[PDB]
Amino acid sequence: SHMKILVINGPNLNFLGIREKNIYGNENYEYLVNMINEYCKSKNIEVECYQSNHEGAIIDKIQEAYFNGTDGIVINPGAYTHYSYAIRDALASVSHIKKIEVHISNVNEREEFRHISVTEPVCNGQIVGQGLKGYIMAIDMLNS
Amino acid sequence: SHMKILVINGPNLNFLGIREKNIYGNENYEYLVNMINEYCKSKNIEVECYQSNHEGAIIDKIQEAYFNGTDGIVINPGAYTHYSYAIRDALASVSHIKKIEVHISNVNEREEFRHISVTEPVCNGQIVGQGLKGYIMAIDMLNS
Amino acid sequence: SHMKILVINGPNLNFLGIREKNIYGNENYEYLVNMINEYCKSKNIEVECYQSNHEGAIIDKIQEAYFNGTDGIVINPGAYTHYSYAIRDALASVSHIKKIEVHISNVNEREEFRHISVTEPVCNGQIVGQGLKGYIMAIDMLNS
Repeated sequence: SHMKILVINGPNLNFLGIREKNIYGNENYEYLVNMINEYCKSKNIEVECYQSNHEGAIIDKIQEAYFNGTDGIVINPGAYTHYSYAIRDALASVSHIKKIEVHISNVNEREEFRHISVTEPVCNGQIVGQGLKGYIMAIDMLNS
Repeated sequence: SHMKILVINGPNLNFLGIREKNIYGNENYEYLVNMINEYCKSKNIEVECYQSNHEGAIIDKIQEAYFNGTDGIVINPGAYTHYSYAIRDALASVSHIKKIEVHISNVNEREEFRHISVTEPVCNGQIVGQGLKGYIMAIDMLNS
Repeated sequence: SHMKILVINGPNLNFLGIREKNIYGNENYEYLVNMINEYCKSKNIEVECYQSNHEGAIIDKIQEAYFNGTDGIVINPGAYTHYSYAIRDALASVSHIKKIEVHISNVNEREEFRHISVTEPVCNGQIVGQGLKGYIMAIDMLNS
């Protein structure tokens, strides 16, 4: 491992592929985790993929990254993107971990509330509406 | 059981009756659960009543309804009605489960923030300010 | 004990001192807990200091204060100050426990979202931008 990355997916993203196929595509959460894992293996990057529906469990996981040698975070906060100032403050508290925000869907084409990101101002980049390949694009930003 | 229903109550609604009697009435959470249970028994409806203060535990419970043959959901999200886009997205993710939103109090007579429901647009009906009998009215909408 | 107090700190405040030193100062969460503990001991006040990143765990802890003889609550909700109507409703549900809101930083000098407190209207006083000594000032309001 030249680099250690944590990928966080927020609430509901464990239901990728099996539900709302017209918004987030046909490929499921297991596909996404395995695609990430295999890409990172090919680049000699150590990766952990983590998902939770709990705001507090996401914060706890971000705090643990401060103590375990994490270099970078890829995060899709899901619906928490649009209101969780607590997750924003958790990201700000790990100022020397690089962070990339990812959204699968084109959020600017959906409900007005999805246009707001309270997390983006404390991150180091954002990828929107590129589908599951947005996670690979984020890893490459971290690895560059 | 011709039909299986899940009733979800959100944060603070376990303190019904013992607190804020002038807003939500004199009858407690135990009364509400037993009233639901007994009504459903009389109509040959299988019902589970669930309460949590945790946003993430409510989402987890909604996800479990996708796999256990639930037909309908009655939900009072409590204060999460006014801001939890994560609970809205959980309800949207179970598109073939019918959903009815319930509020005990007349929310339109209270603080301005209580006028907003982020969950109502993904439900199949809403009952407001009818007191505890609003839950029975919701079950009858599901059973019709 | 002439009086029993619960001090609640919300998300991220366990990272006091080690992170964001220019915003919240150089002294850490362990320092704050011990300073509180020792002050209360000197005044014959029984105190418990509690922290969690979980909104639902904070609500659960507030509910438990209704049954264990708590007289007063000092609360710094952290980022939840700016949006958690569920924590506001938990505080309102314990109407005979006195409550003081504390913020370490001068929130009126920071991002616009930090100017909003959804919890302050159901409390009995607020202390802003006095640093860690704001917690001692809150205990003295409760003890007066």
